[PDB]
Amino acid sequence: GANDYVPSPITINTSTLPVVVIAHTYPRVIGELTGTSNQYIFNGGSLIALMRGKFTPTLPKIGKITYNFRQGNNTQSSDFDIFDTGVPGLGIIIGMAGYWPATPLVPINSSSIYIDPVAANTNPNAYNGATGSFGARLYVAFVATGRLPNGYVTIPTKQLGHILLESNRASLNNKRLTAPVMLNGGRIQVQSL
Ligand SMILES: C[C@@H]1O[C@H](O)[C@@H](O)[C@H](O)[C@@H]1O
Ligand SMILES: [Cl-]
Ligand SMILES: [Cl-]
Ligand SMILES: [Cl-]
Ligand SMILES: [Cl-]
Ligand SMILES: [Cl-]
Ligand SMILES: [Cl-]
Repeated sequence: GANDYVPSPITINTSTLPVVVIAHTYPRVIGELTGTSNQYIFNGGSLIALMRGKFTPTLPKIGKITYNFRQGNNTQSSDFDIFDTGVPGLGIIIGMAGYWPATPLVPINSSSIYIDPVAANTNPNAYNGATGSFGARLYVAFVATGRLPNGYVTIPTKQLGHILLESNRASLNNKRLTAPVMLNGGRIQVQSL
């Protein structure tokens, strides 16, 4: 059908965090995961649409930290909300972007934000150019929020939040399609020298 768009998750992997080699300074970023992308977070309708994605984080917000991702193309630091993994001492920060690399990494630092097009954060009538899918890039860094013991620690799989699909086509907008944004759990290692 014209509006038969379907959601798919976008996921990033804890297992790509390098060994954390250690400072008693909190908060601090202790490494970046490998960024991921999904071109087809929303896909399937037969009629092209102007679309945008609104991201809402749903983990507890501990506080803020200034950071500049080594990945992405931002040249200055921004404020990021630190979200709780649930594991003591460990939080994460999030950036998201449109699928295509020219679009900017958008720091997640408010209760909800448009990740693409970023213009929609100040223009409520702005959408992506018409096409048959909506995708995104996902970036995550781990944050030490307190003292970390030496050795391995397990991070559970966490749902970081969801993307809501919006459109200027009412029938599509009204479906309120949502896609999960996931942190795949895994093992990290701390080496305290
Ligand atoms: C062609 C489509 O362009 C859109 O802007 C993107 O959101 C989709 O991922 C897809 O690449
Ligand atoms: Cl994915
Ligand atoms: Cl990966
Ligand atoms: Cl893809
Ligand atoms: Cl950044
Ligand atoms: Cl969760
Ligand atoms: Cl309409």
